[PDB]
Amino acid sequence: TRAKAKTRSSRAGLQFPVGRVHRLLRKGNYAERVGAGAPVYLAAVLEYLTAEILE
DNA sequence: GGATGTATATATCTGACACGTGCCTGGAGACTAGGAAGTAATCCCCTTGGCGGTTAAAACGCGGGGGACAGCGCGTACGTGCGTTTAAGCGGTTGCTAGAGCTGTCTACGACCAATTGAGCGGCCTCGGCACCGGGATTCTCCAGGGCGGC
Repeated sequence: TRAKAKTRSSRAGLQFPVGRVHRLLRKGNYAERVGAGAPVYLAAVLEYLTAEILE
């Protein structure tokens, strides 16, 4: 009985994809392990910088 | 006749070679899975050598004046030197704490795998808005009749 799946971006209240950023961090040869909050934080920072330049 | 310059020998200092030891990290051997090489098909972009026509950019010439450069004067601000001060540099005290290193335990967090499903990509239908065509309302130019003048 799986629950209703929701995205990690909606959990973090973001528009940038947390899962895509996590996959690019895991396959980008940056470290052996990637923490859970690191793609959330990096997606938030990227979304903020995009918001500043777009405004 | 006395003391000085110089040569050879002996003890000591110092960098380098080899011996010893730990240990831990690289190498040898075996197994396995998947990354990448190779193959075939399809489709679109790039190459080389041409042609035609438009047209705006490039090239050329010439006059002239603005700006780069040289020279000169001048005055000020920086170099130079000396005497004095001062603070850097070294050595030293005295405790406490931060941090590297090592060892040990444990637990939460992230890798991994299977099933699922819902967000991303493409096309299709519809609406908002812009545009094409038909019909009604308003204003401008014109042709003809009436009256007056001349022989």
